[PDB]
Parts: sequence; structure tokens; C-alpha cells
Amino acid sequence: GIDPFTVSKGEELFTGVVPILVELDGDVNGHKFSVSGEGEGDATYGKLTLKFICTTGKLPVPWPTLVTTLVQCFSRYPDHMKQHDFFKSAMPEGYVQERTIFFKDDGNYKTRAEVKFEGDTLVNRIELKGIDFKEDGNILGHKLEYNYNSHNVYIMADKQKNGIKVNFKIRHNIEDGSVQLADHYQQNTPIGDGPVLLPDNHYLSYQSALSKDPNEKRDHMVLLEFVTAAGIT
Ligand code: NA
Repeated sequence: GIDPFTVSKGEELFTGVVPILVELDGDVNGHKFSVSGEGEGDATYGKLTLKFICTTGKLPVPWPTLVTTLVQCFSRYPDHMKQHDFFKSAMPEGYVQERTIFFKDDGNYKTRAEVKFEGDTLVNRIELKGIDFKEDGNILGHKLEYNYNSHNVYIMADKQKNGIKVNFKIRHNIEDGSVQLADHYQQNTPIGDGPVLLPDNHYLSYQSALSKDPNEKRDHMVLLEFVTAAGIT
């Protein structure tokens, strides 16, 4: 376990503005790519501000399809729900997030992310594997609009893994006015062996805004996100 003179642990680590670093290696139908991200999280306000860069050249999938993969420890938990915040409770040692994302009538992503502090910086290191995609489909054919809807993310305890299980549905707008559904199944497990907060059923309410940096010539995404826990009282 951690040093019992650790200065900041659990939710204490999130009372201020925290630098964030994200690193992702991906392979979707053999199209390999990497993404790096930097920004800040201010959990008191549920606020994330990040800029992501495809470091290998052109991103072979639409940026919106990576939003859910690219640090739920920055969610704003109401005071009356603080005992349900698994994500912060696992820090600084961190947690592993695993997902399968089923794109309706297309392929799936499977992801594994390790989220932990490296000093003052909250780091998310991710591997993403996509298979079974249609080369001329909405994903590999880049037919998804550069925008994002608000969603609820449903969280319950997984006592067997000393963690949580999560599911939700993302609707990505297609350029023809239709919808590309992405069904997310998720589990998180702590990296350390200490106590964590196993929550009652609740959800996170997400808002996401995607933009471009007018001075950035690399393939990139600027993301502004607000996340608030809810559904208890
Ligand atoms: Na309860």
C-alpha cells in the first residue's frame, strides 16, 4: 500500500486544477495510429479542457469515435454523493478501465486504459484495438459529423472485482442526418489493494463540445467537457 504519510490521497488530489496527459496507441482494421493529449481537469466544477493530436499523421477513424476512450476521476460528485466516487478513491495508485464499444452495423473497439498519477500529472495510457469495421462504413469512411451529444453514463458496483461496471449508448450524428449508435460496456478495477468506494447505482451526466485550434495544422481535436454525477436524491 501507499506511504501512510502520503500528502494527498483519494479526493484530496482533485481539489484544484490538475494537469492531464493522455497517450493512446490504436489499431483499427490494421490502420495503426497514436494520439497524445494534454490539458487540465478541475473536478470541483466537473470541467475538462484538453487538446488531442494524432502524432502519426492522419487519424484513420473519426475524432468523435475516440472521445469516450480519451479520466472519469474529474467528474463533479455532489457532496451528498461523495461516498459513491469510485474513481477518485482509487487514486493515486489508480485504476484500469476496460471497454468494448459496439458500433451498430459495423465493428468494435476494445480498449484498456491505466489511469494514475505521475507526480502532479494525471496520466491516462490507453491501448485501443478495432476489428470488423467496414472500410467504406461510417467510421473508416469518415462519415460522422464533428460534433457530440450529451449522454448519461450508468454506473454500478462490481464487488467481485472491487470495482465498478458501467454502460451507456453514444449516438454519433452521421453526415446524412442519421445516427451511428455506439454501445459501451465498461469495467474499472483499482490498481492498488487498498479500500475504494463501491457506489450505489447512479449516473454521470456528460456535456461535450468539439472544436479546432485555428493555428494547429496537425490532425487534432480540442475538447471541452463538463461532467456531473446524479441520480441519488
Ligand atoms: Na444505498
